[PDB]
Amino acid sequence: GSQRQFARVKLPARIRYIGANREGVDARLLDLSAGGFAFTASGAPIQPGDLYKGKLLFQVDSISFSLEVEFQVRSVDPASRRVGCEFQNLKPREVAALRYLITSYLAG
Amino acid sequence: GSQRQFARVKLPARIRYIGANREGVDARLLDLSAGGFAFTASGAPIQPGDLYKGKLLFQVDSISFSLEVEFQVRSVDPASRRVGCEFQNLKPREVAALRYLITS
Ligand SMILES: Nc1nc2c(ncn2[C@@H]2O[C@@H]3COP(=O)(O)O[C@H]4[C@@H](O)[C@H](n5cnc6c(=O)[nH]c(N)nc65)O[C@@H]4COP(=O)(O)O[C@H]3[C@H]2O)c(=O)[nH]1
Ligand SMILES: Nc1nc2c(ncn2[C@@H]2O[C@@H]3COP(=O)(O)O[C@H]4[C@@H](O)[C@H](n5cnc6c(=O)[nH]c(N)nc65)O[C@@H]4COP(=O)(O)O[C@H]3[C@H]2O)c(=O)[nH]1
Ligand SMILES: Nc1nc2c(ncn2[C@@H]2O[C@@H]3COP(=O)(O)O[C@H]4[C@@H](O)[C@H](n5cnc6c(=O)[nH]c(N)nc65)O[C@@H]4COP(=O)(O)O[C@H]3[C@H]2O)c(=O)[nH]1
Ligand SMILES: Nc1nc2c(ncn2[C@@H]2O[C@@H]3COP(=O)(O)O[C@H]4[C@@H](O)[C@H](n5cnc6c(=O)[nH]c(N)nc65)O[C@@H]4COP(=O)(O)O[C@H]3[C@H]2O)c(=O)[nH]1
Ligand SMILES: Nc1nc2c(ncn2[C@@H]2O[C@@H]3COP(=O)(O)O[C@H]4[C@@H](O)[C@H](n5cnc6c(=O)[nH]c(N)nc65)O[C@@H]4COP(=O)(O)O[C@H]3[C@H]2O)c(=O)[nH]1
Ligand SMILES: Nc1nc2c(ncn2[C@@H]2O[C@@H]3COP(=O)(O)O[C@H]4[C@@H](O)[C@H](n5cnc6c(=O)[nH]c(N)nc65)O[C@@H]4COP(=O)(O)O[C@H]3[C@H]2O)c(=O)[nH]1
Ligand SMILES: [Zn+2]
Ligand SMILES: [Zn+2]
Repeated sequence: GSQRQFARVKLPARIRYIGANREGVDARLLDLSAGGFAFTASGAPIQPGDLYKGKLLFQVDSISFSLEVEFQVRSVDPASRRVGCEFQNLKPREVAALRYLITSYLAG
Repeated sequence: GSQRQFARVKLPARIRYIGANREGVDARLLDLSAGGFAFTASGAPIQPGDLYKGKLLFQVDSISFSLEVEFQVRSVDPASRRVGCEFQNLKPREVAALRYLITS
């Protein structure tokens, strides 16, 4: 039946985008995969289908690595404000960079 | 003639740090390796032996990379103001991140 195509991992990372009310959002990722991510929304209304451009932020030691992304909201949990998102139009460099982060995180 | 321990490449990258004049420096790299980098000095005096804490920045596509690093000036060509620098005590995670980015 339905199958998650990419493993989802809880590696430390942040999402930054401009949402409703032209308010910026800076939130901790609940999980991350080659296909998308999840985070906890912040008060401002958000609904499945909403589309945003933003930056994925990764920091370890004195490395900071950033990824500009387009994502569409695919689920919003009213109780927890959990928002689940799908990347749209990921460039091959981006895809590969994501997989590097995720492969390294898996197995240490 | 010496064999360079790390291979050097010419890619779009910049170095930022606070110089001797206490004013900011923001310069394009001449080249980069996992061991260090070079750039042309334009402002304040700078000499071999100087230590700085800086930020190495790279950006291609939607990808942006940044490494906070201590570096030591190894050489300065007084004529061209070419500065050659060596990274100080990088973590293996950081060297590996450099060797990755370079390999391209
Ligand atoms: N990946 C995923 N998709 C979801 C989920 N909830 C709804 N869907 C999607 O909506 C279809 C119907 O979901 P369902 O009503 O729970 O109806 C499901 C459900 O009754 C059952 N089922 C499928 N996988 C599982 C499972 O892992 N555990 C249990 N207890 N039942 C499952 O088979 C039916 C058909 O499933 P699918 O053909 O895959 O088609 C599913 C799926 O495409 C979810 O939690 N995870
Ligand atoms: N890291 C992360 N990515 C997210 C999240 N929400 C959406 N995405 C990404 O967006 C893809 C499409 O989401 P979908 O349309 O809801 O289409 C989904 C959805 O219908 C279903 N599904 C998968 N996992 C679940 C689940 O846990 N609960 C429910 N109800 N459905 C699920 O399976 C389809 C395909 O799943 P994927 O192949 O993984 O493909 C997902 C995933 O790459 C999230 O919370 N975290
Ligand atoms: N439309 C959509 N919604 C998503 C997606 N991913 C997560 N969600 C929503 O976020 C809820 C929590 O996701 P979870 O923590 O991964 O917690 C999930 C997860 O651990 C598990 N699960 C459900 N489907 C799958 C699957 O297809 N593959 C795997 N590995 N786990 C699944 O079941 C738990 C509860 O799933 P849900 O009741 O459906 O509750 C999910 C769902 O409402 C997605 O891809 N598409
Ligand atoms: N001044 C200097 N430059 C270095 C040194 N090591 C590498 N290079 C530079 O790297 C280029 C390619 O080096 P190579 O692969 O060894 O490729 C070189 C190498 O195979 C060979 N070669 C040139 N000089 C020598 C030498 O003195 N001893 C040996 N065994 N081979 C040499 O000729 C190839 C083309 O030489 P180039 O046109 O000059 O282009 C050289 C040269 O610009 C060095 O130790 N000193
Ligand atoms: N103190 C110090 N100064 C450095 C260093 N690397 C570069 N420089 C200085 O900046 C010039 C190098 O520019 P290049 O593009 O690598 O172009 C270089 C380079 O391609 C080649 N080459 C010369 N020596 C070597 C070597 O020992 N090993 C290798 N692999 N190539 C060399 O010949 C060109 C001219 O080399 P130079 O006449 O020496 O002129 C050099 C030198 O004055 C360093 O590691 N330490
Ligand atoms: N990307 C880049 N990194 C730099 C530069 N200058 C210094 N570094 C980094 O700092 C290390 C020590 O530089 P060095 O003391 O001048 O000690 C140098 C230097 O004495 C010699 N050397 C290598 N290439 C050249 C050259 O082209 N010209 C001259 N005159 N000497 C060179 O080989 C030694 C070791 O060089 P490396 O193994 O590569 O190891 C170098 C390198 O990792 C630069 O201009 N560009
Ligand atoms: Zn299923
Ligand atoms: Zn030669």
